[PDB]
Amino acid sequence: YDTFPKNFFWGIGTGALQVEGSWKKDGKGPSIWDHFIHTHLNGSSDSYIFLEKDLSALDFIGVSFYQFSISWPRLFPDGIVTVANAKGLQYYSTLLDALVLRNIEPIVTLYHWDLPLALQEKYGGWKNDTIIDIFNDYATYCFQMFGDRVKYWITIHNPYLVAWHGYGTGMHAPGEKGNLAAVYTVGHNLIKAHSKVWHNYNTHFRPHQKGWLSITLGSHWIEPNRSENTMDIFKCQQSMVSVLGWFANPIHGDGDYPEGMRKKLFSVLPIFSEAEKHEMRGTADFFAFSFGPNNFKPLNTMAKMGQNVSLNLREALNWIKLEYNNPRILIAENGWFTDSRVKTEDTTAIYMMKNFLSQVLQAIRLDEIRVFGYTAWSLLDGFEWQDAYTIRRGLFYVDFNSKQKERKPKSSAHYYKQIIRENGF
Amino acid sequence: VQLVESGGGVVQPGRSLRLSCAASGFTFSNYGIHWVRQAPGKGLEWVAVIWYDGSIKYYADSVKGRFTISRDNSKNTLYLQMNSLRAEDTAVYYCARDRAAAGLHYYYGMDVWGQGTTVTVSSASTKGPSVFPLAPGTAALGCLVKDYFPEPVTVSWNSGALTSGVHTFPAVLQSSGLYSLSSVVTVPSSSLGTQTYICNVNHKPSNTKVDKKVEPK
Amino acid sequence: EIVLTQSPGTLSLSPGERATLSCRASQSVSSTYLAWYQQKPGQAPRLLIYGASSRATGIPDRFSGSGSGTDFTLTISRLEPEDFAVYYCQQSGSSPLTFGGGTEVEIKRTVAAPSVFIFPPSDEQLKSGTASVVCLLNNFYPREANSQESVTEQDSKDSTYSLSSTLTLSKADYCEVTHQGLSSPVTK
Ligand SMILES: *[C@@H]1O[C@H](CO)[C@@H](O)[C@H](O)[C@H]1NC(C)=O
Ligand SMILES: *[C@@H]1O[C@H](CO)[C@@H](O)[C@H](O)[C@H]1NC(C)=O
Repeated sequence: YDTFPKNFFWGIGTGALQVEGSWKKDGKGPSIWDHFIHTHLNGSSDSYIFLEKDLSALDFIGVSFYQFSISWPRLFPDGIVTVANAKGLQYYSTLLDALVLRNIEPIVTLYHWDLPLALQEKYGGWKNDTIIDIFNDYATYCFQMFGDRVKYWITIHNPYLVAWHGYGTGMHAPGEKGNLAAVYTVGHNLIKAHSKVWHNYNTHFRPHQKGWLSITLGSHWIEPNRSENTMDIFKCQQSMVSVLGWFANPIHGDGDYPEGMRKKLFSVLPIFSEAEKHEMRGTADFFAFSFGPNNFKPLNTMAKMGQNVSLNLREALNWIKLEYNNPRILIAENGWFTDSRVKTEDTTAIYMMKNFLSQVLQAIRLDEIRVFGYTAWSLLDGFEWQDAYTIRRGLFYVDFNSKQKERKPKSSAHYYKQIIRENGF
Repeated sequence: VQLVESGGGVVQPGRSLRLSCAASGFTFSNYGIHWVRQAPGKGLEWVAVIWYDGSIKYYADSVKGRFTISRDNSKNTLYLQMNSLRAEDTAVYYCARDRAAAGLHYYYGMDVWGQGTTVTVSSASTKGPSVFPLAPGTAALGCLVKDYFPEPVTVSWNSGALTSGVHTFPAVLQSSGLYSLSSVVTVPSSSLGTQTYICNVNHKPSNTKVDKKVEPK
Repeated sequence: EIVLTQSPGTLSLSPGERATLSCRASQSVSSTYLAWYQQKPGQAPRLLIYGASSRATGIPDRFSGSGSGTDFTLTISRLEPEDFAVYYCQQSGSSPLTFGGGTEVEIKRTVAAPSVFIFPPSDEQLKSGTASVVCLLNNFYPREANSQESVTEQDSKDSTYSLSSTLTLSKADYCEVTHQGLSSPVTK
């Protein structure tokens, strides 16, 4: 009962921008976040130069899998896929080689919010539909280069935030704000880019490689203000559809946006053609779900419809099961954060992990939901977007002030290691 | 590499029956096993699945809560325990191995299948068949097998030494709840009276062997 | 749940022809979870294709798989005698896992007319207290033609069916056939 099922995929994850550092190094092009940090707000975890140290941390914890992201501007400084930066290509190939040697399966994310600055300047980034084809070129290059030792792929990490914080609130790069059409045009392009990459993979790479490709959709959970009030519940459903349903319906559903959304955003939300509806759907090989701090904080992140934000991971999983025909689910990101001043005794992180892991096991055994994997979020402390170093998400502690930047396991790291050994608690 | 379905038979409507499947030639505990059933004349219908350690089980709606899938890895056996049976449950049950082995990240598929085990759900008793002849450029003659249960009936002609032209038909189930079929052959009209036609009907359940000779009238 | 609907129910083609089988799902599913199966009369199913397009072990190149979202297609480029059977699509993407109706690929041939032979009941059966009258159609094509019926499988040798309808009258008693091959209805 308390132990997880046999053959359960345990893993940890990171993002390129958060941990890599070396933003100028070896001919890497600047990203929109690079520009954003200089304009609106070092070296972080220095993973680029301390790759061996990260691998030791992975070894220590005992994870069966590792999720990282490839920096698009580190491969192609100008965005366009012509001649890749050879030093950057070796780093990601070395990492994959490193992981295969220690039987650790990689999950590779093509896009973790670091759009090359060149593309944003020249075309307006995800506002232009031109970059759908450029993104496909980038994805194509990656499947050719890394696909023989990669079985798991994620095209875009949390497209909701990319579109909403990037163009709705301005809290994320590129910092655009005040045009709701831009928000939804960006979401349209993100969805289309993902579908095109999936079709590309399915046709050209799947027969030889036989991998699994998805998109990581993040969300929050909401509970009614009055437990039985049906109107409250209806408002909750709207909140869920506004975040999760926006991308999940086109991709895991009928190929079109939620009906509620189409009425509400009549002259703003773009229209999918009938041909497009067929091509958008069925383009994810699993349901990659993100349930973390990015979808809960700050309070302008989501529309609550005046209801109660909730951290019920179990209920969220049931929502996916009911709305999206009970799919296989991988927890693409899960965890919480601590204050920067908390170094190694992160008791809250252990509680949080224990809280969340118990809910996942509940969902498998009691609710018959096919969650086959779990990615604990943040291998090491890094640069947490607008929050920078004010918060900490890692299992391993990193002193940014120190030149050495050694990875020091926290209580959560020892706990997660324990959890994997016992495959439960 | 094989799977063997066992425990099939006859069950009174509403009564309970247990099935078993035996596996050999591969590491049993590394695979998930399905149960798939097929009613006579109908399509494949998924029943249930069990995975590697035996703790994870999924079922189809139609059979949900009545059937219980289980496995014993030390014994290399998987079981399907079915209760509160109905007429619709009368079908052939297969155990199928799923290709998606542990730690492999393979796509799902049922690659290894067993021969099957037939389960009939009825309250009638084991009664042997009655054989009545069907009398005749070419001409036809036959044998009619009537009022037998259960389903398995074997028909031959002249102890197996006549087959070209033979058309043994699949059984049909009549209002009484018993099975009936006919076996027919077509031979040269001139041949009659120069050749002796004997139809062999074997029904192992009723331990009844009948050799019938068919004459024209 | 995901309902898979197969079309057409029956496909009639000659050997060396291309066959195109279709499978539609009520809800969208990843190609990764779609499999095709082949089943011959009296045999257990055989896995042909897994993950929408991948051929199973020992499966020849003539079999292809494709499709995405709600539409999937099985294609046999050049039909062979061994190929004629029934095909089922299956999906594991959603739980519960489901199978399609099935598509039967039969052998198309020159229209052949049936031979009708009617057999009146035997004496022993008559004595018993029940009477069965049997109408039999021999070697005809196609199949499309109280009484209960029974039809055989497509003949390996001449690619035809045979059907036997049985009428079960009472203790005291006291057969028109219609088919394309026949210019006019044949009564016996
Ligand atoms: C996007 O850039 C392309 C290339 O210059 C141009 O043709 C198009 O009009 C631009 N569209 C937007 C939306 O900026
Ligand atoms: C909402 O949930 C909070 C925190 O769990 C709880 O304290 C509060 O009473 C709830 N409010 C309503 C209106 O349900």
